[PDB]
Amino acid sequence: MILDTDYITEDGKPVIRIFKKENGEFKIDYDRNFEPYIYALLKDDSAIEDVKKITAERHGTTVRVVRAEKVKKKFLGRPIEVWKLYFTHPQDVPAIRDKIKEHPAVVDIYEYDIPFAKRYLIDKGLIPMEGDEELKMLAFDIETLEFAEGPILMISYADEEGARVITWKNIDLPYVDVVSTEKEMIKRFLKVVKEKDPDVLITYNGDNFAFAYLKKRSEKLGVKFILGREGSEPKIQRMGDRFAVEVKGRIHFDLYPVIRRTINLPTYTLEAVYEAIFGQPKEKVYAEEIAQAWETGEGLERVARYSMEDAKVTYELGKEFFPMEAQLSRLVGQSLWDVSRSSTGNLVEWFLLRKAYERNELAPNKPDAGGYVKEPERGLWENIVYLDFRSLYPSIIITHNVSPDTLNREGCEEYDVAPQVGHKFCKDFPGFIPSLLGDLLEERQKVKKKMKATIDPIEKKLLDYRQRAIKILANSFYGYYGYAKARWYCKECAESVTAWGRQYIETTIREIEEKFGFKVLYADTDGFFATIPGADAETVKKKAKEFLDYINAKLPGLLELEYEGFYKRGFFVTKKKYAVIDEEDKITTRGLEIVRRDWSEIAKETQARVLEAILKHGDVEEAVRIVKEVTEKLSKYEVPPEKLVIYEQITRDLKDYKATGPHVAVAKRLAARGIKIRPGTVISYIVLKGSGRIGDRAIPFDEFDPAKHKYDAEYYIENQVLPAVERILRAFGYRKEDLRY
DNA sequence: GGAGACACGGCCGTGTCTC
Ligand code: NA
Repeated sequence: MILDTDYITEDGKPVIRIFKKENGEFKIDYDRNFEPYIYALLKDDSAIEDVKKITAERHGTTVRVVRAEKVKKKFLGRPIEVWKLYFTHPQDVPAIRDKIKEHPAVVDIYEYDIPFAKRYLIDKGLIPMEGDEELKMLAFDIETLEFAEGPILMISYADEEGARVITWKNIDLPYVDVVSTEKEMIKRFLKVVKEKDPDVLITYNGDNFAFAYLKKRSEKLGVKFILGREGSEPKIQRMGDRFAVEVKGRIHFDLYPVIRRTINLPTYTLEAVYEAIFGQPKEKVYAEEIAQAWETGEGLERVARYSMEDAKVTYELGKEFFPMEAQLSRLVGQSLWDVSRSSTGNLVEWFLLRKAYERNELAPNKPDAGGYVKEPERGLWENIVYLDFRSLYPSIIITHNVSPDTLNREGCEEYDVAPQVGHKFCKDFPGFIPSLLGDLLEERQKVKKKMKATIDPIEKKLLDYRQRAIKILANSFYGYYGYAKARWYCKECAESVTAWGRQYIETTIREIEEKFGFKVLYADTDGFFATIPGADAETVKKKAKEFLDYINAKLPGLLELEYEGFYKRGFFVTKKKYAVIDEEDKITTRGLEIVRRDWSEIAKETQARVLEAILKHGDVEEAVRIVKEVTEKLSKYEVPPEKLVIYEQITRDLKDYKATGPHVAVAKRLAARGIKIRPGTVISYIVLKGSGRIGDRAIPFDEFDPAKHKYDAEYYIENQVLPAVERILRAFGYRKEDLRY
């Protein structure tokens, strides 16, 4: 199968490289006659020759329009006549782009920002990750003692053969390979990768830590960090605001971005994520404990176990998600490296671009939400279930032909009109998106049929994934319509789908209350929470599953709902803000928790203690008491200043800042005194009492003296503690005035 | 090419997630 595409430059000409795994072997095929191009709409076709004369400079090399060919395409369901302009190198596009548009005869340009290797996949009809090839995979993690200043203590890895650890101190455990030095540890890990020859290297946050650290130690220790199959090092790319790492010939599959896009929980640690997916706790050994262990030589077995489990948990996490991302890559028609790192929004973009090319539909340029909100029931509810609405929206798009090319169409015999908002949509022909959405579902059902028929357990799990991948993709179109940088953006399309949704949501809530006796506690654009007052947990589950079968029978065709989970209890504050606890006593908040370094520990600690009293123990009055004592204690100067420190990172040169927050005020005073302030530096400040802007009163905690300085009790009460609990407790009829001392 | 989900200090710009 096709694993990735890139290009290389030979004699100024782009050469496409197609990385493949066919018949068990890894091979790189090449293509030398694929040409970059853009499109251009001209006011006057006579001017194409002068447009062909437009030049530009690229590293002092002359860039020009090599060829021009007139082409008839369709733009948003209407014929359009543009000029396809060819070039020599893909790097010519951004050098000459704007001069072609700046030309007075050229109205605009189209398909001018499509990466060359992706353009290739689309145009040649190539689908990555397709077919029957078992890919070999290896997980790995590191343990480290300025970035990459200290040495790497351990490198763990895991696969089918098991999970081992490489360290440079003698640890008597069977899975621990003991090596002489850190350099030889890294070198030993390089051998194992080249020897196992995996197709996929799995990591957790390897884009922003593992690889980069490994680079800088190998940079310092004089090792050439070769993981690429052709002999290259890992390339650290830049994805706008963040970094990312490719390994040529292999697929670096970082689990972190995938997981955040897939599931929803407050803290995205390796243990939390593993606990949410596999329902088993994992011990976390902290960085203060590791240094202590490595320094003395006391507890290196526990540190070595933690590193081994890190590798093993990552591999089995890798085994769960990769097949799904594999399938999404086949549907979208882009590499797993890209699809694994994209937003749901951009997954729909690349799907639509590929389909646009197949139907000869010219792509619109980039520019470069909202929904149902029932006010929830108040207080703490026993035995809650969540049912998902998202499945409604694709069928709504399909049935009502909702598309930008069908919006307010001129001169049709049939129209479906949206409720409330009143937008119209043509019915004489099927829209671009709706017909594509229709086929995604028709394919999903055809997959489900063949799924049940086939009994090969491995292919029964493979076809299960394919169907699941179509669901994630189909469920993304609704959101994509209102996506900010969306090519096929249409606010009317979204409002309309929302409007038509209300009916089915209303009807669903109506049925579940009357025919089944539930009370809906919270309902939003995505789903709703519900219970049966006075009922046992098992009844609720049983009755909920009975409702699912009923409602999906009544809602025509592919109109569906899903049963997501049961929760022992919860409360509900406002839109997208609630908290729940499952039968395993695992708390799950949305839009409430504040577990971040820019909030003080006292605020974090008190909130967590409040969520515990309410959810695990069911004592709201104890939660109120907790906050009362804390606010009393803050004002009496009994809370340790260590719990009051705010950590905040400066992210570029101090001169760049257009607006000064507290941490930028603290940093600028340090810089005025010569003290090192670089991007990445972390200001840890505390707020002293008195007058002035918070920034004027804030000092560094290093410069803090408990005896001399007096922190700002009012600030930590009113701006930190109370804001973190007020909202939660407001859903129980408690106001700020009830919480202060 | 290159997310999003959503806060608060100060007069929307900026930061946090992971490691
Ligand atoms: Na122009």
